[PDB]
Amino acid sequence: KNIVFIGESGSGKSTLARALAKDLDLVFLDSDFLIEQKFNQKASEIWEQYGWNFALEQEQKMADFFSSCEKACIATSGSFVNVSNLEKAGFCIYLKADFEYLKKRLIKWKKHYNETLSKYEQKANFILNIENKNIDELLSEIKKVIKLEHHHHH
Amino acid sequence: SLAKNIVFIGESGSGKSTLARALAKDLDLVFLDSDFLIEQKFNQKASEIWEQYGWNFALEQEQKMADFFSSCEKACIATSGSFVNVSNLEKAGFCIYLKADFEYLKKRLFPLFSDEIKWKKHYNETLSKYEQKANFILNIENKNIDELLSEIKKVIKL
Ligand SMILES: [Cl-]
Repeated sequence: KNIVFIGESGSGKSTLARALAKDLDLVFLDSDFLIEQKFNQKASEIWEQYGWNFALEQEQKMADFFSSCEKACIATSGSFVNVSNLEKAGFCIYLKADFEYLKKRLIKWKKHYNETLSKYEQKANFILNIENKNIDELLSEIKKVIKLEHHHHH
Repeated sequence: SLAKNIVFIGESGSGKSTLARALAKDLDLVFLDSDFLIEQKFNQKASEIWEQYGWNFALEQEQKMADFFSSCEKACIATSGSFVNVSNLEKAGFCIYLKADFEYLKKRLFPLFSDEIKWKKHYNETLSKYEQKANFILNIENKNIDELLSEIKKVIKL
């Protein structure tokens, strides 16, 4: 019983998760924030100091942590998609947009983006096309989807 | 055991945030700081929330945070100064009470005589609650972080 936002950098996961957490009265968890608070260091500095393997392990620990808790609204990192069984974090909302759209709101990245699109679509409980929508439109659509979930029945 | 988390409890000034973060790094656990989590949710200092919503809403937010701690696992948790008043706080995990006397905490910082008696009274009362709920009681007075981490690590192992 978590709401879990997944998608690529630039998709607005942090902004949406926070607002929704406040509206639905849930615990707001931001993956990058939690990692940075633990290490007292920016995420990129963590990656550079400890190596990609350590960094990925931290991402996995965050994913496992998300799968353990309840009543949270979670913004996941750009690495979440690659962890083991990421759909177990809760009800997943994929914030979908094309590469050019995401790029403007922020190479190897394109490679990552191309190969990861299918994983997001598979893990999503709900796919939300975010292009050209303001925050209130997005929140409205998400709140409807959550109400539909909690209507069946519960 | 079946304790899911390490939970630091005690008054403000007892060093819960610093020790929980340090231990989280050393034992490779998730670091959760109650006040940080509340502030990132409302984008407001935890104090300003007391003023905008009811004191009852604030206690409700503190209770929801406690529920959350009781739900998760493999975290190292710095609880707030209100945590001791929540219900079923033992469900949060292995509780470590960071103990210090009033005089000491006053150093690690109520302009009126009356306000200080009130504060001391409050302190005295919560003292028995902390020592009640603690799985390990750690006096922090005049001890540096490496000494505190060493004592905690030993206790965890046992
Ligand atoms: Cl503190």
